[PDB]
This record gives sequence, C-alpha cells and structure tokens, in this order.
Amino acid sequence: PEHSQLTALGMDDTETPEPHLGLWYFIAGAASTTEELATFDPVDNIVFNMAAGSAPRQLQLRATIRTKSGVCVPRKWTYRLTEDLFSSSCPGGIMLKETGQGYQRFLLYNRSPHPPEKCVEEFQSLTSCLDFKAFLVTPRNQEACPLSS
Amino acid sequence: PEHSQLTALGMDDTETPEPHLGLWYFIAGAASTTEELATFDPVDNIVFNMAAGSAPRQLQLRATIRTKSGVCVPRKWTYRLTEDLFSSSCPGGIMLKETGQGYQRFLLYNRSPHPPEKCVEEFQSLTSCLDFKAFLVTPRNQEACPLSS
Ligand code: NA
Ligand code: NA
Repeated sequence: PEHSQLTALGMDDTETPEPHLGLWYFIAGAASTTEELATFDPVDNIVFNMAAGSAPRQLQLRATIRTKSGVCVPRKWTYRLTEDLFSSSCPGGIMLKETGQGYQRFLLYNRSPHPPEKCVEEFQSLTSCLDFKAFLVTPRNQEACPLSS
Repeated sequence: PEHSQLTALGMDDTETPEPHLGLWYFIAGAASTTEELATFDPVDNIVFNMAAGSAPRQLQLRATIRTKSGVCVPRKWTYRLTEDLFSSSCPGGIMLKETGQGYQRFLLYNRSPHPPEKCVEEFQSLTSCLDFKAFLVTPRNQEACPLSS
C-alpha cells in the first residue's frame, strides 16, 4: 500500500478536541514548485475530519471541497503517517508535511474556517524563508460544503 | 563547470561592509540527513572571505578551517550562484542554501565569531520547524586560523 506521507510538524496544543474529532479547514500550502500546489488552484475551501486508518500508521481525511465555481466535491483520502508558529500566530492550527517520491509540500490547517490573517502571514514568511516560495492561500469566499455525520 | 549551488536566503542588511569585503564565520548547518552535514564534524571553526568568481554568477570562499584536533586547513571553494531571523535574532548574520543534485543544507554565517546564542536557537528552531532536523553548531572553542591578506 503506497500512500502519500504525512508528518505532523507542529500544532496549537491548547485547542480542543483531539485531532481525530471535529472539523478542520484547509488554509494554505507552500512548496518549492507551483506543480506541487496546482491541484488546489480550483479550491475555494475545504472542510474535513481526520480519522485513524483502521490499518496501522494510517490517516484518513474525509473532505468536501468547495470549488471556486461553487460546487461541492466529496473526497476520502488515505495517507501513510511518518514513523512559535502555533504558540501565537496560529491558534487552532496544525502544520503537516506531505511527502512522496519527487515531491514535498507544507500544509496549513485550522479549526476555524477564518483564522487570524497573521497565521497565513507567519506560515508564508516561515516557508518563504527556507526557499519554499510557491505559495497558495485558499480564498475561502464561499460557505463550507456539507460533510457526513 | 558543475559547482555546488548557493542561494542567499536572508541577511542582516544593516551590517557593514558589503558581503564581498571583510571576514565571515561559519556558525551552524541544518539539513534533513546527517550525511548532508557530516563533512563539518571535524570542524572547530571557519574563518572565510567571499569574492565574486571572475567567471559570471560565481562565488569563491577562501577559508581556513580550524580543526577540532587544533590544526588549520586552508581552503578555496567555488560555487555557482542561483539565478524576522536577521531583523533581531542574528545581527551580522547571513543564511545561505547550498544545493546540488541529491542534497540540500542551510548554512548560517556571521560577521562575529561568537554571535548571540539566540541566533543559533532561532535558526535551529526555524529549520527544525520545517523538518530539517539534522543540525550542527560549530563548537568555536579555539582561535580562528590565519587567512591571507
Ligand atoms: Na529569513
Ligand atoms: Na513549528
């Protein structure tokens, strides 16, 4: 089972509930090339929940993508899990690193659909610092899409 | 001419003189694997100057490495140049990214042989954040070595 790889890189540890409960939102991505972010160009917003993957060391995201054009695309994604920022800039936040052969991207989620702008700024600033200058912030102009139970 | 690649990633812009004049010191390195830093294990300190490389888009470092065992190894290195941190944490600092096929490392220099410890801490913290957890700080217990003119 070859899946894309997630590594938790840091989070706001004071947020509730634990990560496998409740909803998360997709805020922004940073990568070294535009290709590693292009998949998100049609996205307005993403609401999702994270679950343990039944098989070991696995994460499942159940998502509904709100599209810039206004429609909703439901999605169930399975990943392999790997074997400052959130202290003030990003309350309710989590940053993950997505990895497979030939690609890397950093992904910024939040418990809130509209976190304080200084979160995206600090994430941009930090990733830009280390030369991951391809950057994408979801516009989040539209309502979230329905997501099951 | 295939050389290792340097990209200036940020610097304290208030330091004098311009980078191609005066001396610099090697403070620390961060990479994703120990292999990308192993070359520096025998190092106590490095004093060097940076020069334009006569051929275009090229940088030359003339260095003398003080070795942990106490000796001095002179060095002339030629690189290809690419086509927050320093605002407070690292006065006199510069961070570079060294790159070639199959490897990346971030390199921290300073005008001063012993910058304030909160510089190394912020560089460690920032690189560690983005999952570049192989880390090396030169011990700098010994005197710098002589370097020409
Ligand atoms: Na920087
Ligand atoms: Na972090």
